Formats: sequence, structure tokens, C-alpha cells
Amino acid sequence: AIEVKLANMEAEINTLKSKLELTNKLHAFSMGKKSGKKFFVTNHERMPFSKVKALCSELRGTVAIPRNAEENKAIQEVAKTSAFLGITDEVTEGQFMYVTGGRLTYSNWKKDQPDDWYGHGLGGGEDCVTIVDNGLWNDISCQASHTAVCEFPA
Amino acid sequence: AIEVKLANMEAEINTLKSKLELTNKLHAFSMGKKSGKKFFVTNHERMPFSKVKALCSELRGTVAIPRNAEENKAIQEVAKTSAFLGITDEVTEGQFMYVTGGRLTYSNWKKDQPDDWYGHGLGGGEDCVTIVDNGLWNDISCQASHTAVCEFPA
Amino acid sequence: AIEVKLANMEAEINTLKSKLELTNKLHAFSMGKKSGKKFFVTNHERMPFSKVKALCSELRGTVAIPRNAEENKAIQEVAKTSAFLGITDEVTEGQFMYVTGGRLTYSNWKKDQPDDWYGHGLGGGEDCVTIVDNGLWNDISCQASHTAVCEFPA
Ligand SMILES: CO[C@@H]1O[C@H](CO)[C@H](O)[C@H](O)[C@H]1O
Ligand SMILES: CO[C@@H]1O[C@H](CO)[C@H](O)[C@H](O)[C@H]1O
Ligand SMILES: [Ca+2]
Ligand SMILES: [Ca+2]
Ligand SMILES: [Ca+2]
Ligand SMILES: [Ca+2]
Ligand SMILES: [Ca+2]
Ligand SMILES: [Ca+2]
Ligand SMILES: [Ca+2]
Ligand SMILES: [Ca+2]
Ligand SMILES: [Ca+2]
Ligand SMILES: [Cl-]
Ligand SMILES: [Cl-]
Repeated sequence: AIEVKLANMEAEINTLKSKLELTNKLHAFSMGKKSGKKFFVTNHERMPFSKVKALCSELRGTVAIPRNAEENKAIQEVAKTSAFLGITDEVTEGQFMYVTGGRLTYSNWKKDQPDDWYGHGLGGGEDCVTIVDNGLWNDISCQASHTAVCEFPA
Repeated sequence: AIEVKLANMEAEINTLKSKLELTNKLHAFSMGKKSGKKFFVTNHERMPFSKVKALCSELRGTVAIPRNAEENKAIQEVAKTSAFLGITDEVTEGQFMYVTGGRLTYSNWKKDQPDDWYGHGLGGGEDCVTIVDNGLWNDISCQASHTAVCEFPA
Repeated sequence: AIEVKLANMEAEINTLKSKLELTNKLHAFSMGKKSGKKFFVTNHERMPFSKVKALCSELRGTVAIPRNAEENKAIQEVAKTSAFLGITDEVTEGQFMYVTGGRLTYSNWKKDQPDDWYGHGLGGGEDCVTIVDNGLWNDISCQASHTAVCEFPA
């Protein structure tokens, strides 16, 4: 009895894992994941950078990071408003790095940006980055509230 | 063997619980759920009130109830068309209550509503409530078919 | 006692399997699945017929097939843009078959369709069926890229 039960239990668990993986694939598909491409998702909520980071982390994702034109376009299309990207220069002013470590290899800065502007009155300059409506980038205060767009691997 | 196998299964089960909780969180997020706020979902199907209640019940949710202007706005945004609300005066004519129990704490009745109208010919007056496109409320027959909008906890 | 722990673990597994079924029900609901009707879904990716077949298969579904006016509208609304239907006359020209087998029963052909055009510049004629934005059917090249829409049982 005991051993047959344990073997059935291993089989129940495995079937459950298989079904959940299928559920996850279907969910990604319905959320717009393109074959073999990393995908972006948003709840359309605006919040400070630290919150987006915390939120996406809780989802086992990361704050969206465009690595090329295609991805930048994908994020632009998903967000549809100013959205934080996983890029900051908090560690060393002027040096933008991915939250996932490493210096920028692809950029799409709007003209005259980044400018580490202080005029926002929120304190400090601008150490975070957002993708604005047309896909161009702007450095903004990490304390300002923008759309949360999380990224999941290909 | 046996006890080590059983101990691994506990770990396998626990890991599955966490993964499924993650899937639910991601699904809620993709469905527009805002942090710490209840969310509304619809499949855009129109059906009588009894059907909406059974449907939301099966999904472990409840028929959408606006507790304030914000939520009322969210529900109308989700439904897009006339939808039933979890409020009726079926227990005592004239006294609208939440299906979940209790008297109304917020209302957005359109002018000259509720009127417990009989002119619809479905029999009886009007004991159910629909939120019309412009966020306003109208009492309607529970037998009429309107959009099913379910609500899930904050 | 091992047996007792095993019993409790079996209970946990049952709770999890019901929880996953609920997750699947909620997702289908959020994606527009009507009660007792097939479920249609898309990731809004355009690709050749071969890829749509491959993708839907990986999800354990099939390329969307309208079998009546209702399903036709349902697919049209889901895809929003030209999508492939699981119908083709690849084998024998003029004999449209379902990817799931059998000769075409219900059809919603436009006037002058199917015409098996060749001048598209893709090689061959038109052996696939796309439900154009308007809802009507039009045969097209199975090499052209159209929206991927998969269906799942009622
Ligand atoms: C009109 O956009 C704003 O311009 C400022 C400069 O004046 C800063 O660059 C801000 O970051 C940017 O949001
Ligand atoms: C034109 O709207 C209808 O008006 C009736 C009164 O004439 C009732 O109030 C119905 O509930 C309402 O839907
Ligand atoms: Ca079994
Ligand atoms: Ca800076
Ligand atoms: Ca700036
Ligand atoms: Ca293992
Ligand atoms: Ca009444
Ligand atoms: Ca009325
Ligand atoms: Ca042919
Ligand atoms: Ca043909
Ligand atoms: Ca044609
Ligand atoms: Cl900052
Ligand atoms: Cl009624």
C-alpha cells in the first residue's frame, strides 16, 4: 500500500507540474508573448521605481529593459504611456546601468536627455529612466510615478 | 527510501503551491489588478442575474459591487456595456442591499430610478441593478440578461 | 505515522488540483470564454499557416475553426485582424478540409471566393482560409503571414 501510494503521488505531482507548465504557456500566449521572444506585461498602474522593482520581483520578472529596436517597440506598445525601464545611474551619476547589472549597450534617448534635472523639486536629480509615448527615453526622478511594465524571459 | 521520498514530496508540493500562487498573482496583474485594490473581470457574456451569481461563485468571486465612485468607474470601464451589480431589493421591495448582505453605503442612481417598473413584460417589477455605460444605476428585472462582471478581493 | 502523513499529502494534492482547475477557469473567463462555448485566443502574432499549427499544438489546442455564425463572429472579434482558420485544400485542390479532419461543412465564403489566385507572388495558389476583418472567408496562400488564433473545447 504505502509504496504504491507514494508512486501514485509522484505521478499526481508530475501531472500537476505538467498541467501548470501548460497553464503558464497558455497565459503567456494570451498576454501577447511572441514565439521565442521575451514578453512584457503591465497592470497599467503608475508608481515610484522602487515599487515597480518590488512588484516585478514578486512576479519573478524584472522591470522592462529594451535591448534593441524590436523590444523597445514591444515595451512601447505594451505600456502606452510613460513607463519605467530597468536602467538607472544611481550607482555612479551619468553611468546608466541595467538593474540586472552592466552598462547600457543600446540606448534610445530623446534629444537633450539624459539631463539629471533638478527642477522637479522632488529632491535630487534624475537617476531613473522612462520610455515615453514615442519610444524615446527620458531620465526622471526614481521617486516620480510611472507605469509598471514587467519583463519575463523568452 | 520511503521517508526520504515522502520528505521530497512535501518539498515538491510546497514548491507547487508557491508556483501556483505566482501564476495567480501574474494573472491578476495582467488582468489589471492594482496594488491592494479589488479587481473586476468579465468575459463579456450577457445572462440573467441568477446566472451571473452562480458564475462568479464558481470562480470564487462575487458579482461586482461598487463601494465608491472609483470602483463604480472601474466596473463601467471593465463591462463596457450594461452590467449587473451585486445589489438587489429582492428581500424587501424598495430596500436595495448588497448580495453579500448589508445596506448600501454608496449609490449612483440615474434620475427617476429605481422605479420597480413592470412595463418590461418579463413579469414582476425590477429587483436587480445594472450600471449603464455612463456609470449611472438603473433597477432592472433580474430575469433580463446583462453582462457578467465578477469581483475579486484586494 | 507515515500513512497519516501520506493521507494528508494526498489531500493537499487534491486541493492543489482543484486550485489549478479554478485558475484555468478564471483565465478562460478573463479571456472571453462564453459558458458552454469553445474558447478562442490569440497572442496577436502574424505567421505562416505552418507556424500557427505548430503553436496551437504546443498549447494543446487547434487552429481556430468556425462551424457556425456565432463562432465566426467570436473568432473575428478575437483576432481583430486577418487570421488563419484550420481549413485547407492543400491535399486536393478545391476540397477544403478541417485540420482536424473532414470536408468543410459550414462556410462563410465571400462572393468570388474561393478563387485559388496565383499572382500573389508567393508560389502556388491559395490553399488556406483566412477570416478577414469583415468576417467573411477568403482563401489565401498558406505562406502569407496572418494572425494566430487557437481554439480550446467548450
Ligand atoms: C518636459 O520634459 C522634462 O524636461 C525637463 C528639462 O527641462 C527634464 O528633462 C525632465 O526630466 C523632463 O520630463
Ligand atoms: C428607458 O429605460 C427604462 O425606463 C423604464 C421606465 O419607463 C424602467 O425604469 C426601466 O428599468 C428602464 O430601463
Ligand atoms: Ca488519480
Ligand atoms: Ca542621474
Ligand atoms: Ca530628463
Ligand atoms: Ca525534484
Ligand atoms: Ca424592486
Ligand atoms: Ca428601472
Ligand atoms: Ca492547391
Ligand atoms: Ca486552393
Ligand atoms: Ca481568394
Ligand atoms: Cl532619482
Ligand atoms: Cl426582478
